[PDB]
Amino acid sequence: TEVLKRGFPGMKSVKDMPIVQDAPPPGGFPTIRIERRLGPTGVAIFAGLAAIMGYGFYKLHEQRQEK
Amino acid sequence: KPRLKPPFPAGVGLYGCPTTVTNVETVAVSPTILRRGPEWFSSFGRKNNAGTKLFCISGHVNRPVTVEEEMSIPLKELIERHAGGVRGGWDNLLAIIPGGSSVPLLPKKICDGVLMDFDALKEAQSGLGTAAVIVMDKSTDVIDAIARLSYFYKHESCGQCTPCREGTGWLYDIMTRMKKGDARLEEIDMLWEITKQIEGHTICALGDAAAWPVQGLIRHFRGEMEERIKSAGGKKKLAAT
Ligand code: SF4
Repeated sequence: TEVLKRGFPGMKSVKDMPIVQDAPPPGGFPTIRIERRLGPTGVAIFAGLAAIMGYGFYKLHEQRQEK
Repeated sequence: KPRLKPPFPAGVGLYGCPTTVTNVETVAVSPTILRRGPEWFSSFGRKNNAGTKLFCISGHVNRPVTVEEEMSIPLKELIERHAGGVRGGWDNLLAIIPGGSSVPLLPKKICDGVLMDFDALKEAQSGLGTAAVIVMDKSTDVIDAIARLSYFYKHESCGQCTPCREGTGWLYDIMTRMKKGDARLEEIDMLWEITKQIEGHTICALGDAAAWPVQGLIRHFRGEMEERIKSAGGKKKLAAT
């Protein structure tokens, strides 16, 4: 039965039936990341904000004098 | 088309009347046994195997003959003398069926030493059968011989019961494929399993008569069959590649 299906001419035994399935390639698939993979200094942020605000204050004073 | 036992022919036979069926040879010797004495008849043979027997010797025998001889005589003595020995010499012998066609055959090892007796061939997993000698030499295809015997049995089966009727052709085709080598190793065990299936499961013993020769063939020459099976690959697998 299965000899008529998978067998080949001159097949000597049933143990010689080849099997071709969806199989992993030799050596297995490469590794994959699994776990979770993950800023600015608050002092620097505050310094920049303070500098910008102070420039705005200086502009405000200058424009107030002009007005 | 045979009946089943029970009932027996003596209890119910022809036309429902008591009847005993006998062989020609058994009937013929009776007046001589009666005239010459059961004591004289018992003077020959071993225990429970007394008397003489007519022997038909055929095959590859220098002098084939139908001769009368004392029971329990060795095959080698019975064949070398009164039959001229094996064609090509005793060493050219391959196998011999000592009891016709329904009994298992014997190789050269078993044959050399065993006697022609009911209680000697039986223990050799064979049978005296009809005490008919068939002789095969080394140039003979034993597989072809057994296949032809199976074909004969297939043509001779009456087909009344299922197992024999349906398995004679199966056995013949198995043997025919074996002859060309178009078979596999496990299919030999499959054949033996089928022989076990038929044996002792039918209405009459003709199933046993067909199953037995292949059984002994396998048991004594499985090397030849496997060699043939592999050898077909040298003439069938060359085109498969
Ligand atoms: S064994 Fe075969 S020949 Fe004998 S009765 Fe059954 S079918 Fe007929």
